Amino acid sequence: YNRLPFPRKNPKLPENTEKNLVKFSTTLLAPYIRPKFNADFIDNKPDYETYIKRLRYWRRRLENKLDRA
Amino acid sequence: HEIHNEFCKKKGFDPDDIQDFMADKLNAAHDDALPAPDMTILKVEIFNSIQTMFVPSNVLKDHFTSLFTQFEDFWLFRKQFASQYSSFVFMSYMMMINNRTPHKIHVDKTSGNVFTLEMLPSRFPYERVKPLLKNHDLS
Repeated sequence: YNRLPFPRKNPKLPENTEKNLVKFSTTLLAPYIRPKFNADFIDNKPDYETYIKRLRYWRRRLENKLDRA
Repeated sequence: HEIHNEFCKKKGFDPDDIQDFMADKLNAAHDDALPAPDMTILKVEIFNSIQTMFVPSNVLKDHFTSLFTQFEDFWLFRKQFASQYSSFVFMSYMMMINNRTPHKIHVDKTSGNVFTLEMLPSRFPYERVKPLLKNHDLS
């Protein structure tokens, strides 16, 4: 996002990042991670703003989960 | 990076707000009726706005004074941190290793010893980028 993709009016994801994350979704854990991880790139959540917001939300929730271990 | 995150979360921030602030203030000047086509002056003024609004330049020193229960310990820690950071800067300077972000620099809070991980040198494919010449000083 800081590589100056555009002058950033309302950007969109490249196709290689989306194909990399749909590869990583099949290389994820099968039963319970995938139906929630897939619900965050099918519904046009990648637009370089809600994608990063989703990743920050998931990172914070995962760090609280791993800190309550 | 851990010390920076503790300082940011001790106040009402989180350090991705710095990226949001620089992105918003860098994107608010690309618009029409150009107030700053020069990126350097705008980058310097948002650097000063980050250093004043968000993270002052006394965070690391205040964290390490609050860390030790005596000033003898902080003074000896700083005396060893300066020498170990000098050795780290030499190991980063010689062999041309890459960007030393603050999550790649580790510090021992009982000695002052500084080390780093990801000690990968930077090899550029060009022979074209050089202040020195191409032909005479090296063949």
